[PDB]
Amino acid sequence: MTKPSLISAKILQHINSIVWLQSKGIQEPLKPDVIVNNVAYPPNVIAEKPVTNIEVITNSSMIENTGGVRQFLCKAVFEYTIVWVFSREVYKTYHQIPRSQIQDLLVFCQQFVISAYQGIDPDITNIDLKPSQVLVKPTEDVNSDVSNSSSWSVVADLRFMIEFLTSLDEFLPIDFNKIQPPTWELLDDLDPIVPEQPFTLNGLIISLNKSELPKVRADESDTYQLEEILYIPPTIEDQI
Amino acid sequence: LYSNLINVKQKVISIREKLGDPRLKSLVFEYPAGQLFRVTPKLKVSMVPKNMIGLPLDSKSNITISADDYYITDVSRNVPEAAFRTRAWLDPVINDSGVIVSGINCRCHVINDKSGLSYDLILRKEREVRV
Repeated sequence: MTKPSLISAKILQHINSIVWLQSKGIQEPLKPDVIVNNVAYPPNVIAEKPVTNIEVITNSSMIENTGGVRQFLCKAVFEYTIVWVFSREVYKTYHQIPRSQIQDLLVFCQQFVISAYQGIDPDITNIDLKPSQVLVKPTEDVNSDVSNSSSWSVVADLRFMIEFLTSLDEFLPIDFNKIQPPTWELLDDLDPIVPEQPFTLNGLIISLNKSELPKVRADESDTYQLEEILYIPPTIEDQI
Repeated sequence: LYSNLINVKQKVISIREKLGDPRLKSLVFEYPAGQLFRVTPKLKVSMVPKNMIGLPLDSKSNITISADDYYITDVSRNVPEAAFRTRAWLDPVINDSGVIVSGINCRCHVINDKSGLSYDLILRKEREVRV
């Protein structure tokens, strides 16, 4: 269904049991190493990137015409960036930083997000992985030790290509509450085109014709006689 | 001597605050781990204009930002050097407690230390600020 519920489930699966995310924001942390259980751990942040490549193809075999409202299959790329900052005070050389454990944590998150098909949204039809990039670039302006040497920053991206089912009926003015008012005015004094409304069958009228002897024709009015006009629920009489 | 020179420089610069100019901004640092270090003079600072750049977190991404920096000219050498490795705040407010609520978050981007009796530094604003 809707991408905000899906993205909330995606970040929940991300931080579920794999990555510990101390803060969420676009900024390398300048906090000291975090002390928990008398053990020091590096600062980290997560940047949730805006959803891109939002495309609706209507051209997949996994779209069922249920006959109520037209369904769609939507493709999206959901991009998350996790950054860990390793201070140079404790990590003197590049090779002693725990890059291996970061890669292990990254592959574990990839496996957990891929396996959780039924746990992210029921309407997910495909989840695929783009090749992840791991960078050991320096921090933005974060210095640790004497001489003002830049701290080690380990940056890992996760880009999930995900295909899921949607319908028109899933979107309501409640999810647009802080961006768009319901029932606004048209920008050029035009009328809004109202979509179709689900039609309810609250009466049926049948008018049958008794055709002439050779065969039914149904075009000329003298070749058939009106027999009766039938209202399938008797209560439709005198109502419409 | 260079020892009393920095202190006399602080005393003579303390005249600038007695004159009301709007370029004066209060700078604080967090040099010790948990509490704050405040520069003594309410020194002046200029603003270098903004530039539109990619994200420093990931350069080749859709997210872009504007790098905003401040140019602090007359700052004494009496401040600890290691203070410059910690985040700085321009115009901060201190409550009844030892914490700060509001202020402008900045990090030392580039150090100019050519003069032997004062530092001069440019400090870049954080991408997310309080006020």
